[PDB]
Amino acid sequence: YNVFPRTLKWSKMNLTYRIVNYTPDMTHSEVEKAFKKAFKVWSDVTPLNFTRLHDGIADIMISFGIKEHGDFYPFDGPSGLLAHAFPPGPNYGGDAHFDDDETWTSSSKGYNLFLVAAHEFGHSLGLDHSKDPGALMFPIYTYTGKSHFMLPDDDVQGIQSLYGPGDED
Ligand SMILES: Cc1cccc(CNC(=O)c2cc(C(=O)NCc3cccc(C)c3)ncn2)c1
Ligand SMILES: [Ca+2]
Ligand SMILES: [Ca+2]
Ligand SMILES: [Zn+2]
Ligand SMILES: [Zn+2]
Repeated sequence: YNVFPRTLKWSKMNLTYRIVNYTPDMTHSEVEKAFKKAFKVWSDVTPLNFTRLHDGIADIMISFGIKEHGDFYPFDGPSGLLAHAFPPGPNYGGDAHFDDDETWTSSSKGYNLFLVAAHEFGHSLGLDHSKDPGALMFPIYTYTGKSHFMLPDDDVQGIQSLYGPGDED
């Protein structure tokens, strides 16, 4: 027999993702690079593997949309909500949605796609919000302006509590 796991998490280390559509704001290459780097943020500190699918059903379906887009969390035009992701689970679980009424960038203007994606994928993997103002999972977008990204310890401790550290070196 089997009882449901203690925490909400993926039961397999091999996860797949699919970029269903693209924002008008960035080139396909820029968007793909941003998401690849965002997934690497988490795979670098766990035993998780992320493989991209170009079609079909992936564990983490990524899409850009506006207003009503297929769930109970409609977006709201420019400003306000910017993105959301569902926790691990069947069907829409793990999916990540980005509000295309927002401005997405690979720089410091508007919302840095990589940064927001890293945050959203945290949710896709089982992390909720943190009270640490400097954590990636803090609820409010707080771009620091640093030239290099380093996953804050609070997030490292959080994701490893769910999946283990994988290779520690
Ligand atoms: C090369 C490079 C690229 C990008 C960023 C950096 C520097 N790092 C940061 O600026 C940073 C920001 C955040 C943060 O703002 N977290 C909260 C949050 C994030 C997204 C979405 C929501 C809703 C809330 N957490 C950790 N680090 C360097
Ligand atoms: Ca919005
Ligand atoms: Ca899914
Ligand atoms: Zn949605
Ligand atoms: Zn969040």
